Amino acid sequence: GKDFFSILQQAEHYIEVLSANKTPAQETINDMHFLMANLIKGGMFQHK
Amino acid sequence: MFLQRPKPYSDESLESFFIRVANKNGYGDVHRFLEATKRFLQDIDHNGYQTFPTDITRINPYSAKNSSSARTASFLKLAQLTFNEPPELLGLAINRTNMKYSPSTSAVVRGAEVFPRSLLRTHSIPCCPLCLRENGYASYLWHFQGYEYCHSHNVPLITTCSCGKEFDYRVSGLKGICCKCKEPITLTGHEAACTVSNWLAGHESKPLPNLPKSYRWGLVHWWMGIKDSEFDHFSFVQFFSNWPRSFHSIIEDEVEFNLEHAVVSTSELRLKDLLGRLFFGSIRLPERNLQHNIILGELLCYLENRLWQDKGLIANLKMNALEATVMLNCSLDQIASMVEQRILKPNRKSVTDYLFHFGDIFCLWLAEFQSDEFNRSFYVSRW
Amino acid sequence: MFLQRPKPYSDESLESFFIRVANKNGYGDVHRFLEATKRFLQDIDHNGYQTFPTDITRINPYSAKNSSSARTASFLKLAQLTFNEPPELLGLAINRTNMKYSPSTSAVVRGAEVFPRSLLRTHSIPCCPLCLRENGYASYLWHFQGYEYCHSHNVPLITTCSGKEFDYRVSGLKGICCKCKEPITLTGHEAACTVSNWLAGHESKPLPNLPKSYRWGLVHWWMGIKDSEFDHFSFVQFFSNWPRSFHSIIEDEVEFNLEHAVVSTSELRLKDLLGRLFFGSIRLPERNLQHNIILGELLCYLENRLWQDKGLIANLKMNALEATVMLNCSLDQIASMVEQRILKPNRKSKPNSPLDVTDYLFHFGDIFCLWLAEFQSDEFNRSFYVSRW
Amino acid sequence: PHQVDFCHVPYGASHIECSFSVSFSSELRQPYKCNSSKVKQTLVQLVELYETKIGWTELATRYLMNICNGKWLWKNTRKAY
Ligand SMILES: [Zn+2]
Ligand SMILES: [Zn+2]
Repeated sequence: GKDFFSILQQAEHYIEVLSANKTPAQETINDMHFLMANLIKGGMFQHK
Repeated sequence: MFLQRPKPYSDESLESFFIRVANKNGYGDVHRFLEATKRFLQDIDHNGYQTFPTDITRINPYSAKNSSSARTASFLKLAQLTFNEPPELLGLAINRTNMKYSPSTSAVVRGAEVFPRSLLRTHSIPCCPLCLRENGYASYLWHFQGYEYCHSHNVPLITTCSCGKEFDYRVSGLKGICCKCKEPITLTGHEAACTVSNWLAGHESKPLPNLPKSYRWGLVHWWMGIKDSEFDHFSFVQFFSNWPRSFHSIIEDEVEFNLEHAVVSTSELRLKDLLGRLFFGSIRLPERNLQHNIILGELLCYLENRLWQDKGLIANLKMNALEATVMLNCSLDQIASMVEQRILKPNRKSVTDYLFHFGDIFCLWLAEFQSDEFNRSFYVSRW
Repeated sequence: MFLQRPKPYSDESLESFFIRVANKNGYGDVHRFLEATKRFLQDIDHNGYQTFPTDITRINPYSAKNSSSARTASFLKLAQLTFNEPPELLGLAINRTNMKYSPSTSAVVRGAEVFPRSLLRTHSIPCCPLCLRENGYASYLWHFQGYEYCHSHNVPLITTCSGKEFDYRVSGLKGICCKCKEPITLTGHEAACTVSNWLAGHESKPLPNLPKSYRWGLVHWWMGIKDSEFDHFSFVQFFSNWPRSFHSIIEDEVEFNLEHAVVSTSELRLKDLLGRLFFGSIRLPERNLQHNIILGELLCYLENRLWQDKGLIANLKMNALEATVMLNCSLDQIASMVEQRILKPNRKSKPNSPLDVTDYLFHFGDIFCLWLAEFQSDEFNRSFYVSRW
Repeated sequence: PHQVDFCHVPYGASHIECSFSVSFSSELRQPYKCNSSKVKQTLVQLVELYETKIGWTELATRYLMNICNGKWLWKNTRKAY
């Protein structure tokens, strides 16, 4: 469950995990780091 | 580069070795030394180029997945290319192994001694702060969930100090200073566990047997196999206090309860039902070396003597072919070749169906599969 | 019926035990004795009811083909249903073993010690008539082609007397001849005495103190080097300077197969260069590197020279069916190791991984290292050889 | 006609310069396309909340490190003084 489009399927979860006043786990910020870097690389996240 | 090694110990964790070779030659912190060796493996072309670890927590090859080969290559090169005299750097490395422990659990070997993976302290590894201060190195045994007292100081291992609410030498530096407050870390059924921990190191203890230090952890993992969790040292030492008596009582008590509480009658009773957990939970520890695997030895001895006691109730226990391939190391292919050659007796004519008894398979193992160490003569001349 | 055994000797042939228990209780001839026990298992329910042998020579369940299980069952049944004190009967029965020796040769286990079938004396077993008359039992060692001198008497084992073929299973453990009635009184010796003594668990200092099972592995291996004709002086000299002799042998072999290699170096395989030695020492009795001393030294030599000449040894081509024997695993487990990319298949099989188990695809160095982690088993361990001479 | 090429440093060459130009830009703030705005919001807000909670310093550092040590010079530093 550590590809890109899988951790993008959980972006709604990450929104609320960040939105909490408490800091998130180290692994989840690693997941979000990879997600942000994959956005920085840009590309096509489509399913035709 | 060129380094000098310090006073090599036998029982010294690899991370401890890298600490005391970093802080010996030229480096302030061991992390810098890891980057230095990575640059070294850059200079001389290599494959550890990429995957050589720079965090100290993950140096042992069991940490890298699909890169353990490269890390052992790296340690080999380091050992004969970077020191005035070659160190035994690879023998200290905890790496995986192919052999399992009896119920579906993998194992990790260090030096000549293979431990179960079930007890490895994936995190929060303790320390003997005294032994740190005197010897100056971290013994490997601290990594395993049996070694709960220092076999040399009979002190419980300090896992968390007061200054450092959790401590480990892999970040400390083989010295007594906590993470937050710089100060000596040295603080503090005791004997019921001290003997067990001393016996876990290569040593002797009065109630526990003189098995190879690879089979001692096998005993421990088997005990946790009986005691569904919670390895306590007292029940262990008292269980080995009356050794041939306690285990015989155990197999009797487990065997008698199964025979009453069995839901299907005697002739179709199977051996994973009766003697189900003991037999297959002892069959492969470090290995079925009957001289060392004292548990399987005693179990097979007890079964052999009572093979024909009650209508041969033991002997005529149906075990499926796949359980014969475990009882005697073999392939379903090879037992198939044996039964079509008419070596075994598939009681009903005509592959994972229960078609063979225990007795015909036990005598089969006696006849055609008795190995060098998986050998009958090791247990018959016992107590 | 009820039997009793005299002075149970641990180092004794099964046939000899049966002889000295037949003559002890009530039987003048052993044939009647075995016949009587066959009937004793006749009235009893058993499966040896059919295939039980009456010939003394063919009782050891390695002679029993397709029926060793039933005969071992019979042996136990007697060991607990026929004696005052339980006899060590199944302990002396030389029988089949699933394990094998180095090149495709089966093995026979007796007690705790397993021997290569290749040296078994299928026929014409000798005897030590001095030992026979003095002891009254025939040790098992007389069955094996290595034991040709008696470690107890320094006398060569005799096969025939002036009785033109003497055999204990047909004589009766006495000094008497085949076609004449008289005793058997008759008879590089020193290089053979040490070997034949060391072949029983003992110490002959020019020979290693390995478990007595790996000693027969050594002898079968030496038969492997010199294609046949195991003679003891070559053995004792090859082990006189042990950390030097095998080193010279392996050095000369690798140099010879390198010099005359019909292939370049980048494609030089391990099968040709260093082929007979490695794959001929990988399982002498089993690959315990503490005992399997020759695999131990060969692996030490190769490790100490993995990267010597731009990776000569290291870059040696190895096939999957050679990885499966250098480090115990099935080619399906190797498939699982190479889809997990724990292995380095130097050539790309692009579509869907069609596993070719025969094409030279891995490097030896990268398989030696893969043995050093992921496969260093209990005793097949590196730390056994490195801390040696 | 396999045409294998060979680029070696000339004989008297004192050293060798390698020039390039890398541009960081804020093109990750808004998706270049989202045929469904409902997902565009949850990504622009994702980026905003990431930046607020765990600032850009980690990705920025791990990029600028590759820039500032020779890592774009892929293999040309194996044997370099
Ligand atoms: Zn200590
Ligand atoms: Zn003799």
